[PDB]
Amino acid sequence: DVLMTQTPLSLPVSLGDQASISCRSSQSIVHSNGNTYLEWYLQKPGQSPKLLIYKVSNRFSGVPDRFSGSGSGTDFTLKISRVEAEDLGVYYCFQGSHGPWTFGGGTKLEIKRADAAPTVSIFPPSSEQLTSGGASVVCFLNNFYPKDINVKWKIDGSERQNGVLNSWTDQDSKDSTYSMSSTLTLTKDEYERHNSYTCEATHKTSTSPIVKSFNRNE
Amino acid sequence: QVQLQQSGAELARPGASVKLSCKASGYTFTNYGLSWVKQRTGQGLEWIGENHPGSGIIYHNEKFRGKATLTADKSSSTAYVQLSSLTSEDSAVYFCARSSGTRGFAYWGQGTLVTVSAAKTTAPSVYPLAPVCGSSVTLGCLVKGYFPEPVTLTWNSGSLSSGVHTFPAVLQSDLYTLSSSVTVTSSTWPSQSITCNVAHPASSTKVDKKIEPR
Ligand SMILES: NC(=O)[C@@H]1CCCN1
Repeated sequence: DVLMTQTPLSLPVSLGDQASISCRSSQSIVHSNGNTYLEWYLQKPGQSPKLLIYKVSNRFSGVPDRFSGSGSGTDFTLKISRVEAEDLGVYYCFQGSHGPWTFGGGTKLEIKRADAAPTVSIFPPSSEQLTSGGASVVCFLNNFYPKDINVKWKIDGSERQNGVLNSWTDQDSKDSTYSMSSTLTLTKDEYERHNSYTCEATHKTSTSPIVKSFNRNE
Repeated sequence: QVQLQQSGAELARPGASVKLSCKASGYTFTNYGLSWVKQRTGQGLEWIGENHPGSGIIYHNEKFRGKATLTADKSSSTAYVQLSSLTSEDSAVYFCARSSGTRGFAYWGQGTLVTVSAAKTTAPSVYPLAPVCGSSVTLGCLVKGYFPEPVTLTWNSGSLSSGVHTFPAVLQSDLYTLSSSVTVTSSTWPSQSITCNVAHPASSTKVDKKIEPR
């Protein structure tokens, strides 16, 4: 099978800047009929893939002229001029020349924006959940950049390392930020045996952790 | 108006099969190829196979020998893929795509999520996330302990969307948990109701949670 290797794997690029994506094939991808079926596709977060370019460098109708392709032999390049937020997602090359047809592994395009501190919010368990014997404390770390961040939980001042469940969004093109949810779950019984619950977010935008907390007796 | 409309999410069992549908409209079904493309969670794309509904020709991928059979009903302009001998790692989103010799995969269906698991369908619990003492206010909903994906979550029936963050579901044991936050002007809430609306098609569950202050 034709191996299609994309570099870089991850591509942070500022708004308005140019980006280039390389797609190398383990072998030639000229079909017997003379055509080179090298195509480029963009998959935005949570969407179906979109055709950008076919036969190496023909732009598909409806695709902005900012996308263009080149290459020959075993190295093909997608260029993005004047990157826009809507361009973020994963770019795939694809060969439809030799069986089986194969995609590249994909290139993650990230919008590189100004650093943004997380907006941190904390939420106690609902009474409804307590009824089932479990108790979830939720922390939102919203609209931060870059994606690198850590969340830590503390109960009555001491670090709690079990019961934690974390979820990370993909980058939001609305403002090129990331968000993250952390849920700390324990038994209702243990939840009621403590007073203070704290989540702490550590991010490059602050020398000190960002702290949000509540007391059950507040 | 070219459209490829795919069937809804599936829960398939290990060792079993599932048939996916892809109904074409807005063009002549039998004038183009039709490919299926698979995509695993946090993984890239993979071509499964192609059939030409006009001629009945099938382009095969040996990697899917005994795992995929492609058919088509010319009458209803609908393409099918039968995925068999399923295992857990066949869990993926499956797309259909109109496939032309001039341009390639120019049009794609919206994708069908296929979960392969022996776990039972479980309805979600939906819990309100009411803020505590701490210019804008952020509220949320916690959607806990459901299976399989997907759920849909909206705020005030879709009216609020600009301040919303919905997070990807995380699987723990055989149950998913998801959360969603909504940020609004401190003047809006609580002097204005904010409600998260959750649907879990697999269990025909709908749940509303009005966010009330503590
Ligand atoms: N034989 C080939 O190279 C291609 C692959 C699928 C059909 N034609």
